[PDB]
Amino acid sequence: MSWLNSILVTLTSVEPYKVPVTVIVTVTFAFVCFIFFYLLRSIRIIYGLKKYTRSINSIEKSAPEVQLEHLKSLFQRSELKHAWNEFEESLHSQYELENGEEKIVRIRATAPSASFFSEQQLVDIPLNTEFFKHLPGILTGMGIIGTFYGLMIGLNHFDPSTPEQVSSSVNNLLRDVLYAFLGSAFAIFASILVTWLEKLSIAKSYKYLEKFTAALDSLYDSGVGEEYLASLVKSSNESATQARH
Amino acid sequence: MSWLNSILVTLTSVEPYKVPVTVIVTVTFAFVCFIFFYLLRSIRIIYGLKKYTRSINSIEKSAPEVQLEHLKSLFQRSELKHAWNEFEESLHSQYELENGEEKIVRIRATAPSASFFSEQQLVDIPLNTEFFKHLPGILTGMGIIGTFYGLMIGLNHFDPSTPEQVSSSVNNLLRDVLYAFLGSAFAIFASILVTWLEKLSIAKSYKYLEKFTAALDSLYDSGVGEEYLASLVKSSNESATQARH
Amino acid sequence: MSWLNSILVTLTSVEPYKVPVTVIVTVTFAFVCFIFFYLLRSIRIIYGLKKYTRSINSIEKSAPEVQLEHLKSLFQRSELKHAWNEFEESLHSQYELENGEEKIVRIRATAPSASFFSEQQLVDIPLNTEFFKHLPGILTGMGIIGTFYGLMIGLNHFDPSTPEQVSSSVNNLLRDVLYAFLGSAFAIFASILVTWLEKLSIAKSYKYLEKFTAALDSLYDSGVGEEYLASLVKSSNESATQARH
Amino acid sequence: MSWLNSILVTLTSVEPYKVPVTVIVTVTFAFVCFIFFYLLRSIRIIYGLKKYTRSINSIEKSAPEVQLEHLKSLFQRSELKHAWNEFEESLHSQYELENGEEKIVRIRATAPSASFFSEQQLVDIPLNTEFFKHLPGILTGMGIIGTFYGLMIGLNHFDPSTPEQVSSSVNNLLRDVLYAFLGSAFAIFASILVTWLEKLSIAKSYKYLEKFTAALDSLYDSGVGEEYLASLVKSSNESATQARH
Amino acid sequence: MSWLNSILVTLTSVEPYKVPVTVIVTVTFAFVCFIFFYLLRSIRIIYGLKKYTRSINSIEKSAPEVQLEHLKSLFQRSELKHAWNEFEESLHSQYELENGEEKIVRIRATAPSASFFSEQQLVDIPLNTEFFKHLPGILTGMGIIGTFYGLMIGLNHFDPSTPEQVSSSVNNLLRDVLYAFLGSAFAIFASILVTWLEKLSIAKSYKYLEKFTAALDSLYDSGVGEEYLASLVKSSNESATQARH
Amino acid sequence: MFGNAFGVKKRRSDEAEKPFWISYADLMTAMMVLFLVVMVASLSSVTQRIQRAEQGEKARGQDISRLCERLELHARNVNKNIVVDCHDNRISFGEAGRFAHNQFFLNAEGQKALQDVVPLVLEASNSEEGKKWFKQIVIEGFTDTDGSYLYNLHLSLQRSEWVMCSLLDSRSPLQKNISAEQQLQIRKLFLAGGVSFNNAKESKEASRRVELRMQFFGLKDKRDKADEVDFPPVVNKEVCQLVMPL
Amino acid sequence: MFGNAFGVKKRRSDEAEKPFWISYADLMTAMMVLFLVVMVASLSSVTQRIQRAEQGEKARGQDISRLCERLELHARNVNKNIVVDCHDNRISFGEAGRFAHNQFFLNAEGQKALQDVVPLVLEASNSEEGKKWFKQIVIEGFTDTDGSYLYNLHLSLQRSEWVMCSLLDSRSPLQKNISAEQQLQIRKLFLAGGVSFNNAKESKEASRRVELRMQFFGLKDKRDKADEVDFPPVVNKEVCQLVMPL
Ligand SMILES: CCCCCCCCCCCCCCCCCC(=O)OC[C@H](COP(=O)([O-])OCC(O)COP(=O)([O-])OC[C@@H](COC(=O)CCCCCCCCCCCCCCCCC)OC(=O)CCCCCCCCCCCCCCCCC)OC(=O)CCCCCCCCCCCCCCCCC
Ligand SMILES: CCCCCCCCCCCCCCCCCC(=O)OC[C@H](COP(=O)([O-])OCC(O)COP(=O)([O-])OC[C@@H](COC(=O)CCCCCCCCCCCCCCCCC)OC(=O)CCCCCCCCCCCCCCCCC)OC(=O)CCCCCCCCCCCCCCCCC
Ligand SMILES: CCCCCCCC/C=C\CCCCCCCC(=O)OC[C@H](COP(=O)(O)OCCN)OC(=O)CCCCCCC/C=C\CCCCCCCC
Ligand SMILES: CCCCCCCC/C=C\CCCCCCCC(=O)OC[C@H](COP(=O)(O)OCCN)OC(=O)CCCCCCC/C=C\CCCCCCCC
Ligand SMILES: [Ca+2]
Ligand SMILES: [Ca+2]
Ligand SMILES: [Ca+2]
Ligand SMILES: [Ca+2]
Ligand SMILES: [Ca+2]
Repeated sequence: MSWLNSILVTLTSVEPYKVPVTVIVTVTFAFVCFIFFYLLRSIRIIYGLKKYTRSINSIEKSAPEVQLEHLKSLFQRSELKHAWNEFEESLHSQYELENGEEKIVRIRATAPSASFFSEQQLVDIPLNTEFFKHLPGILTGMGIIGTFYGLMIGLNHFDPSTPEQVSSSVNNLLRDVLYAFLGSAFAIFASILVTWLEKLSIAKSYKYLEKFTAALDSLYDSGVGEEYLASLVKSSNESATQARH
Repeated sequence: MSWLNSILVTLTSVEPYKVPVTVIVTVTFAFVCFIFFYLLRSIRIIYGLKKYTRSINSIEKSAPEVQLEHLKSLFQRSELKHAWNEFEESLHSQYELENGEEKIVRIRATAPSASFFSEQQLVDIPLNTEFFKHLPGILTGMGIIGTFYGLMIGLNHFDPSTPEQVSSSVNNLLRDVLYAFLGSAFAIFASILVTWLEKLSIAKSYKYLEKFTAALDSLYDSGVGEEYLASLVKSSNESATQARH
Repeated sequence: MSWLNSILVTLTSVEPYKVPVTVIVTVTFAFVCFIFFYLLRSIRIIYGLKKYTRSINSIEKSAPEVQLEHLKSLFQRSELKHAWNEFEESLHSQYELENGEEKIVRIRATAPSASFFSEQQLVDIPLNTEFFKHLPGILTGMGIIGTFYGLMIGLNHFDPSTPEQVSSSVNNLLRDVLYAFLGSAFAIFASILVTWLEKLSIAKSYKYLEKFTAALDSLYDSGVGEEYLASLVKSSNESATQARH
Repeated sequence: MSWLNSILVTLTSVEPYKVPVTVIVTVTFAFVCFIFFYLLRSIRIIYGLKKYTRSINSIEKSAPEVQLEHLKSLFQRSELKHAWNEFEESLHSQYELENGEEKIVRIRATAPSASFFSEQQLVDIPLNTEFFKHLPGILTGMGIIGTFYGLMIGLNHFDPSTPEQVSSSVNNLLRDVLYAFLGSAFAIFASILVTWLEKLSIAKSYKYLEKFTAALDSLYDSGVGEEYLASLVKSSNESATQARH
Repeated sequence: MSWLNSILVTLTSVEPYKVPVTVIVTVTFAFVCFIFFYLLRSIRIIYGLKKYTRSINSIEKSAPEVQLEHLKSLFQRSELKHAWNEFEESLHSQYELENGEEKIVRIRATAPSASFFSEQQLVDIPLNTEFFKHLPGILTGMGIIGTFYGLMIGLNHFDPSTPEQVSSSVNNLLRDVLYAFLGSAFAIFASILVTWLEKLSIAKSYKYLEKFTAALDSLYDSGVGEEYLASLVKSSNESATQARH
Repeated sequence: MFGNAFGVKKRRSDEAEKPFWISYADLMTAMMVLFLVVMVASLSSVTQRIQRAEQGEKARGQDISRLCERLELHARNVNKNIVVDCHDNRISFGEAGRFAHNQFFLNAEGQKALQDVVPLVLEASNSEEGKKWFKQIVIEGFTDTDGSYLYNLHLSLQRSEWVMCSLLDSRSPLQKNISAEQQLQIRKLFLAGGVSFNNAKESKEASRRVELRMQFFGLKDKRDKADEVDFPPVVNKEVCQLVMPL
Repeated sequence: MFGNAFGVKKRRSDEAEKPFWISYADLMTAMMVLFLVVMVASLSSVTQRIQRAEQGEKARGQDISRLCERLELHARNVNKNIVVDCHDNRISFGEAGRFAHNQFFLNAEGQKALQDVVPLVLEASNSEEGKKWFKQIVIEGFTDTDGSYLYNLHLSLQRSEWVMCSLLDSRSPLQKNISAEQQLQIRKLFLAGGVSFNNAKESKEASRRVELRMQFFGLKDKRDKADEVDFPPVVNKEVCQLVMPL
């Protein structure tokens, strides 16, 4: 086809230096996007999680109402605001009669706080980890495309007619592939760096999210339903005995 | 063997340009199918999720019966119609005897909204993610098939058997290799482009489905079984007390 | 030792054509095994799921008992017979005293139908997806082994002891490389085709299984435990006043 | 550097035939370790699962106490013993006065049998699949390493001083490339054979574990808690009526 | 661009032997980091898990209060303190009034210990398994960068201007190829060794974590809620009979 | 027991593809193609250099053979006693080149043939083959192995000097026949060599002889002004040094 | 309400590397190696004749250099006047070899150096290196382009004849230190004759000199036995025929 020859001569007419610069610029823009949307975002997330954990650890000995109010005032970021609202829906306040009034004496947990302050909600959705975990593969592919493009440029211009032409064509082909591999090696180095930074950041985000949910779990005791069932069984036995008495 | 030699002469008889053309055409067809069946479909899903989230936020402060009717009328697409029916089954309606009749005073949640408006049913199955997450690998493998078959053509033509016609053999080999690498580079470019598009779309779909389920989860409060158990325990204690009195 | 040289004489003694033929035959046999044990099985599973959904979407207006015997007689298949038995165990039948006897008035779902008609029990284990998802790698490995063995044959044949024998030796070695690449190219083409069909079959099977379980989920309503607890709380509250009166 | 040359002389000093021998022996040792630690254990696990399924299917029509004793004596492997203890304590035995002592009349299932006889517990951990699924890549990597090492030996010992020295060095290079091809072919063959055997074994293990847990799941019925709550509600209503009467 | 030309001329003038030295230094640093941050930590984790398991197995036949005190002492001076605290919250202590004092007669499990002593928080996060499963690929990327760069240098230097210069060009090219192969062989050997080591250690870690959480589960029995419900049902029936009598 | 059976599932993020073995495979695909291309290009180039050198040497030999053939044909056309041997690039004299004891001059036929062959050599060097390959001509003296060695050497060297004079003596017909440019060219071409003693077959008649041979540029030889010694234009006539009473 | 808390979920089990990519990297590396080694073998095969010829040329150069270094070492040890140019195989007697205008003799040092170096060069030629690569010795003559041509030619010819006389004249000091076999070897290894023109030196006094320039067999010559001739034993002493009193 003449279309294939036309697109080939169009593609391979670009200067061989424009392949490495294109690969480097594209990989660098992808790296800057990664830094801004994932690395900095995850650093802010970890800082906020540490600060929230410090705040929660400071109301361990407070009254249930006071610490509930403190936690309600603490959580204002939208994702953690909704997470706290659902978690507080999960908490079961136990009332007792003092001075002829119903007041909270103890707050019990029915679900772990990780059910609401989950890894997805607080880390995965904010960091777009469903996308950013595939970025190293994209960078590697861009480097590979750069190398193949440089090789194609070198091969299109090869002239095997005369030995001097053969030598010059070999030199030009190697030079074009060397440019392209400069771009590709930059792409692979950036892929390695992105892999390391991403995996470290996600591991630390999960670590401090676990610490945050651990701080939230320590405030409230679980196992209230079994206690209620035991109380019902005891009440039934006592009711039978008291009926006879 | 006559069969294998016939197979080779049949394969290598094709014009070398038809190899990159076939790879490019089929890979472009795969890309078009990806756009039609995954990308535009995911865009429609995201827009629908955003519109449904907007609709749910408008009934935050309405009566539970009015909220229920509005949500029943809102969800009419098949998979969300089924999801809403199941979710409404999960909701617990608390009745009180008011003005001689039973009226719904509060609707309580028993399961998260994500349990029925799941990522699978609403995103992964309509988008056929079980197939499309493997499409980039298929595209790269198609490029690899083009690479082998093009180098097979090139090696087939290389048989000069005469010093005069060595230049023609080298030229034909370079042309066939150029075709093979053009096909492979296009296939790799399309594979990384598909990876970009599908992972970005799936991340956005999960993000907005999370927002939708969070909007649904804020309508109804959970923890009603524990309240019922607490009521039963208190009832047993006051029952013994009332019996003695 | 001399053992290595002896075996290398043994292996590299076969004709170069016998290797692509062996690769093609074994890869075609594995492809036929894939088509028989996997593709036709997945097609039969999909059509069975479609047929089962139609019947369930047909008893949606029948009396709960009649529905129950219709579903019991419908499911005659070891995996689905067991899944139906377990699902029926998960259903809670409600009895009310009518005409002096206990008759089923309503059947309630306590677990989703996918907990028993799950993907592993109905698709993954019947299709041996734990094996067949790794078949393309096996096919490509067979092709690579064939290519390597053909390369050993070609390299054993290559021996330009004279300056005038260099062109003939190079051409013959390139022909042997052509044979080996033929084996590899066929194996990789078959692997890509198998991957495409296998992923598409999984996507279709999962979609139709979701439709089937959604049909089953629609027959029965959940929330029976919360209703029972609300009834118990109401009964205790009424019983206090009953005792007083 | 002097260090690099010393390393090259030390590494290259080994005989060329010791690299294919090393690759073949190391790959064969890895294959034998795979056979002993994965394949034989998987075969033993599958045979035990089939025998246990036959024993469970034989004990279907016995009294609950006899079934419990038979199943307790059946499972003696440490993982099976732990799984059976957990499953048995998850089973709910219903006692009825017949007629002066507590007798077990029915045993109910409050959890799936696969929750304790799970794939992780019974197949994945004993088979060390977390290591053995990466073995074929290790085998192919050792093939690649042998290729590189053999060529290093061939290249370092190249002696261009004299024309017959050149001829002998070229012959050594050709033998080294043939050796590298042989080692790579053997490594890839053993890798794909390990992959085939491993995936077939793991699929059969999952199939027979599913059959075994289905056999256990058939012995006992679920939904005991909902039945208890229904009994409690009916008892409350009947107690109100009985108090009035 | 002048900068690109300067970069190309400086990268072409690099001594061929420096590339393998850089590969070796970087891969050795990565291996030392792997040993320090993953292998030694995994060994420590495994030893600690075995020590914990032996400590738990020493209180199989002890009184429940003594068991609880021993476990609290065992996990209190550790990083598993909060996991143990949550697990003990999930434990239901049954009380009986003996000698006028409320004493713990039995402890019942309401959740598996794997839900608190999870794999992520005990193995994956400490070992950074998210990153270290990518380290073999990182080493492979370093190897390919070094190899391609060295082979490009070798081909750039290879240019026989006259047939009398063929011997020297061949010798120098073989030396450069030897350097590139050295780099790649070291990098791929370290990749395979890292894969083997960290897969084996992660398998051992999972095995011993399972032994630990199984020792935790062996202490306490489950199913107390169904027993409480059965007691409530019996008490209701007996209360009706008691009222009549 | 207090949990909900309708809980979230599929909590499984897909693992990303490992990209580095893909990069290794594709970069070795490019490198393999590069090595194949360099293989075929280098083999073709080296073979082309080898065949180019072979055919250049053959063309130089063919040009030398053509020059010798045309020079021998011209020699036959001019006068028949000339003996030209293309196999060793030597022009000899069949019988006119003989010499007797205590004799240092050719006979009348010898002098005539010596005068006749000069314009033929000038024409041969003039032609394209001469410009491409023709070196200067040396004169070799031959004498029997008998008698006094110094006597034989002096006699043969005197023969060579007399031949050179007859080439360039003013009284010789060549000087009055040739021009200044032809004289300068003769000065550039004709040189005096050594004395050889190739005595064989016990034939003193043919042993004591003088013949002229032409040399040729090699394929690798270079033409430059340093070797091109330019004689100044003739300002005075030349009289020979060996006088007749000797 | 009645969910199972003991329902377990499979871990995050990351899949292994796809075997196709590592196998493809292995295959591509193997192909790259195959093409490299086939290029190496093919290039070493096509040029093996050229390699062997170049090795033989280098060996000939080494042998010639060793022989020349041995000869110049002998010259340095014995007589300071004899200076040897191993770069272009020249024996020079610069100070002792100056020739004044219109005379063909030399001072005492010229003869001392010549009759001293001849036995040393004979000993060098008699060695295995000499018996393998040493041909006869050419006496070099130099003339200028000024004045009458034939006078300069006669002067150079007389200088060469005087050199040969001095090598092989009766009563010469060399003749008292020689044997018959050595005299025969000198007769065989020496030819007197040869003239040249050059402008590579800044002074005309330099052209008034004599030099010894030995030349060697080519690689493909290899000492053709038929070229060698023979001389009879000396029956009477040689007598120089140049005018010594002048
Ligand atoms: C020649 C150039 C090559 C071009 C490219 C290759 C060929 C074309 C690719 C085919 C895909 C496009 C077809 C779309 C047309 C209409 C379909 C439609 O409307 O619904 C689509 C459907 C819509 O689904 P939905 O909207 O959710 O459902 C409602 C619809 O109404 C849908 O429900 P429904 O009510 O309509 O039900 C119908 C359903 C019924 O489904 C069932 O009941 C069960 C289905 C079981 C699935 C098993 C697969 C089919 C088995 C056939 C086996 C044939 C063997 C092939 C060759 C073997 C020997 C060579 O059937 C299907 O829709 C099946 C899926 C269609 C794909 C199968 C193509 C069959 C034609 C054969 C083509 C021949 C060329 C082969 C080339 C290679 C060799 C030379 O789309 C999807 O499900 C999404 C995936 C789309 C696939 C895109 C493919 C990517 C591109 C890959 C390129 C090549 C791959 C590399 C391998 C080759 C070797 C190297
Ligand atoms: C002889 C050298 C020759 C070779 C040179 C090249 C090396 C190539 C090797 C390839 C990779 C092998 C590395 C294996 C070990 C790493 C595994 C790991 O996760 O370690 C655990 C460990 C942290 O986890 P852990 O065990 O729990 O540690 C306790 C925590 O510190 C405390 O516990 P926590 O969790 O509560 O802590 C809070 C947490 C949470 O805080 C956060 O917010 C962190 C989350 C995001 C992290 C943001 C950090 C961004 C840093 C920017 C770049 C810095 C350097 C990059 C170097 C590459 C550039 C050439 O904070 C952190 O984790 C921050 C620590 C991470 C920063 C590490 C220090 C920076 C460089 C190390 C200095 C030593 C020099 C060695 C050689 C330098 C290379 C030339 O991380 C390290 O300390 C790793 C450092 C070891 C050397 C790393 C070398 C960088 C590799 C990048 C690839 C190079 C590509 C070339 C780029 C060119 C592009 C054109
Ligand atoms: C962390 C990397 C992970 C794996 C990478 C694999 C290998 C890739 C790398 C690298 C090149 C080898 C490193 C050499 C360092 C030596 C520096 C030194 O001591 O001297 C300082 C030097 C003086 O020496 P020269 O004058 O250049 O000597 C010339 C002799 N012919 O001056 C300087 O200031 C530094 C000059 C830098 C030289 C090397 C540049 C390498 C940079 C990046 C490498 C990236 C991969 C290569 C891709 C190439 C594609 C075109
Ligand atoms: C089910 C297989 C799974 C995957 C398969 C991929 C491998 C693809 C390859 C290859 C083709 C094998 C060649 C044919 C097999 C034997 C048929 C046969 O009868 O051949 C005859 C011939 C006898 O000929 P003669 O009578 O002596 O004289 C003839 C002179 N012209 O027999 C042979 O040479 C024997 C061939 C060897 C068979 C082994 C094949 C192994 C394949 C792959 C594994 C890698 C090998 C590594 C060995 C390492 C040893 C420590
Ligand atoms: Ca707590
Ligand atoms: Ca809510
Ligand atoms: Ca339902
Ligand atoms: Ca059951
Ligand atoms: Ca237990």
